[PDB]
Amino acid sequence: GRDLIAYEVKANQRNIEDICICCGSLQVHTQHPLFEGGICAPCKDKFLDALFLYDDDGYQSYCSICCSGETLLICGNPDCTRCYCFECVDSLVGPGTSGKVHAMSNWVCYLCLPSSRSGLLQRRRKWRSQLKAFYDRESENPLEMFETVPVWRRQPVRVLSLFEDIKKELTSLGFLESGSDPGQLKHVVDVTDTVRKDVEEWGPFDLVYGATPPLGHTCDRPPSWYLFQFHRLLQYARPKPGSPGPFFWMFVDNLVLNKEDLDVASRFLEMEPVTIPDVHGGSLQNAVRVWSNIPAIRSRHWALVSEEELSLLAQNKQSSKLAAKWPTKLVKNCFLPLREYFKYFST
Amino acid sequence: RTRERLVYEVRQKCRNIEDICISCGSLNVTLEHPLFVGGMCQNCKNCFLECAYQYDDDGYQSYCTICCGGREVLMCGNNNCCRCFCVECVDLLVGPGAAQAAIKEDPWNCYMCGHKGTYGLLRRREDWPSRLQMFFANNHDQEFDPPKVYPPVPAEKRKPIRVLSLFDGIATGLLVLKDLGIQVDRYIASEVCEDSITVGMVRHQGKIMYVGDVRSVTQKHIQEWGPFDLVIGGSPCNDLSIVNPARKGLYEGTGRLFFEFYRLLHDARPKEGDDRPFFWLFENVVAMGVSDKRDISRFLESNPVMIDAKEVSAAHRARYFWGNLPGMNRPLASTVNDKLELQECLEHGRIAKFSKVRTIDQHFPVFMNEKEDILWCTEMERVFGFPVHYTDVSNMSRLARQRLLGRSWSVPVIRHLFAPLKEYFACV
Amino acid sequence: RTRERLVYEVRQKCRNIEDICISCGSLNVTLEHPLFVGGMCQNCKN
Ligand SMILES: Nc1ncnc2c1ncn2[C@@H]1O[C@H](CSCC[C@H](N)C(=O)O)[C@@H](O)[C@H]1O
Ligand SMILES: [Zn+2]
Ligand SMILES: [Zn+2]
Ligand SMILES: [Zn+2]
Ligand SMILES: [Zn+2]
Ligand SMILES: [Zn+2]
Ligand SMILES: [Zn+2]
Ligand SMILES: [Zn+2]
Repeated sequence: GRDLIAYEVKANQRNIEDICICCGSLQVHTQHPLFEGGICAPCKDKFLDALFLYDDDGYQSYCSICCSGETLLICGNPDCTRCYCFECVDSLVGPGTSGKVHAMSNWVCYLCLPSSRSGLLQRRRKWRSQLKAFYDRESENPLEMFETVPVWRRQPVRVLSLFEDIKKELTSLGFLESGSDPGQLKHVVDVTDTVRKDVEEWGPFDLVYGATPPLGHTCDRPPSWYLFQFHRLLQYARPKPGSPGPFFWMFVDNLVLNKEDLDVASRFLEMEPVTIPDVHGGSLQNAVRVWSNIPAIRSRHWALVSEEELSLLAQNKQSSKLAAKWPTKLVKNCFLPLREYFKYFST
Repeated sequence: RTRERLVYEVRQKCRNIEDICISCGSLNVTLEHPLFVGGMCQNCKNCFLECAYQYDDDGYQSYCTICCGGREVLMCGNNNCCRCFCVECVDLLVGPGAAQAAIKEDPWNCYMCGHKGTYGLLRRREDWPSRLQMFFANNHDQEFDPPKVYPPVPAEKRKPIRVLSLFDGIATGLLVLKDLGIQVDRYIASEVCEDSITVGMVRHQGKIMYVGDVRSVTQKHIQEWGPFDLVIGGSPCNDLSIVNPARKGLYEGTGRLFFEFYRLLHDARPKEGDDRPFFWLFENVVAMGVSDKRDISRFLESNPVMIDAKEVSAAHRARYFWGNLPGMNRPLASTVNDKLELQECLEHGRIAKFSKVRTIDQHFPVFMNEKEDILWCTEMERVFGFPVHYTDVSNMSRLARQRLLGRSWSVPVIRHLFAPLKEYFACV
Repeated sequence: RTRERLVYEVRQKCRNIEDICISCGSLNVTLEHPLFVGGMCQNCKN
């Protein structure tokens, strides 16, 4: 009972930490990370699932407190993706607040501004850290996971992109500047002569990207060679040990290296490939295999797409007379969580 | 053909022979040819790096010595010489009528073995072994920084060495460490072939903690098996060499396994700021591709050192060594225990015609009792400097056991490399 | 159960058998087991 808590806390003088704010359950597995209160075990699982899930346009997919995508309130800060739901705002903040908020249309959310008086819902201090610690202790098999950066503490992102220029993509994601002459991305075609001294001369980097080519071969050098060159220059672009700043890396395959070379690649990048298809009408138009550390890269995986169907796709697309196009839209949305880590701007 | 026109122009004293690449007739002269007189373009340098130490099943060279190509080659009749001179180069440097008349000469010596030494258009440059040694220091196309030199730890503070040996084989690395008297805390060795496992188990008395395949080993394994002080390894050269008749690829199979060594090297390397002494040795064979060699040098971030075992042992075992072991460059010294003649490595009752051996016409090197015979397996152990009867552990065939011995590192070479590690780790 | 998961992790060569108590799977390894290979916690000693 979401509505009952307003009696339970006020009349029964009961701590918010003893009840689940996300649904109204009285048995809590732990406390809620972002806001003051407990949280029960299915809601904990639901939260961890939805955690870094965003939408295609840019904003967070589910309701930041309870992870309800059914109803959504968009915050009016260009540097805040946090979207809410009505049931929470009236349940936790008093009986007629979500409609007023909806009628404002210039409403900063709780995490944006706390200055506004709140009925019951209190914002936890330091909550970025609390979120990280929550994921650490509460996720089964936790992963490479970095604390979310406060918005004023968000610097522009330094990208190395090997064998494929991502300037166009990430600029369209507002991550890179259209008005700058000093480029904030360093595209390299040929890495063959490159030394560790050279990658260090080019500056430190925040994001490293590298991808195998599509089926129309620009060169005959085998698809394993790109993977291994990526691994090397990746080990070069790693930040000096002791660095708290967030370093990421993302390798992409356009179905061009076989299962044997794929097994080798899975070993060397120390996780299993994430397949991200293009399905139109139910039909598999295209697909791409990824390795990266980027948050919620692994929950985009589609275990429905079998390996035999990908072999059939590779055979059908090799035998066509069409020139090969980079599948921009498949890996485009796989950079959205870096919004919460790095400086955005879009005119 | 353009080659031949250019040499025609040279014999008129209109062009210097040193201003023309004698291998392929290119005008892009950057280098001088190391053995003979003439220039040397860079494509012919890459072809010379790949092809010079390639030998057929015959035991003689796969291609011509001059141009590393050619059409039909002329094999040398001198003893222990394996060089070949193709007909097209002898049409130039000796004359268009002297190749045909030199074929008719039944005791025919080649021009590196010619007792006279000087000829009309071709003359042999004098310090050619010195220039052959300098030719691999001439490989500065891959320019890198020198390996970081760590200051020596005092003798009272030294500890037993810990070795991660990938592609162990018959445990040559641990054996050479025990020959030097270095205390070995532990010796982790990944290996797949059962026979080599068994050789190491018996000869090193269960000390080696054996593992499975190199590919299965994760970074978690590397961390949990203690900090490693010395990581050693060598890629398979069965498929990588031109000696195997079945060369379907070049860096299928073997290439993958090099990257397994690369990965576990980065897993076993201490962090920046951790200044503890750490060392690593990779080994490969010289008859390899240039772009292959480049990719290896670039991944391992170092200039290779070629080391031929002829300087110390009774075989022609020229191998590349990448690494950071101190004094990897310094010249090889052969102790009195090492046998520089083949005849000393033979059994009693046997007399060798050769002084050095080529193990993969004269395919079988030994004249015993007026009969041609293979080296015995225990002699092949003696040729590489192994202890006597080193591989007679299990009931294995002679062909398999010879094949098990022929892949192995040369023991006095690896002693020469591992010797300055005594300065860093404890002794027995 | 937990000790069976532990031994599973040992046969993958991610953990030594001498760093675990083979009797009950305790991580509090003070002693070595006298007869066989493995550690030994104090409760298992008693
Ligand atoms: N995947 C693999 N893992 C471990 N060893 C392998 C392997 N594939 C091949 N090998 C073995 O590694 C060796 C290649 S070279 C071995 C030379 C070794 N230094 C010695 O002195 O014996 C061969 O014995 C080969 O059988
Ligand atoms: Zn709940
Ligand atoms: Zn909600
Ligand atoms: Zn907001
Ligand atoms: Zn040339
Ligand atoms: Zn020739
Ligand atoms: Zn000769
Ligand atoms: Zn116990």
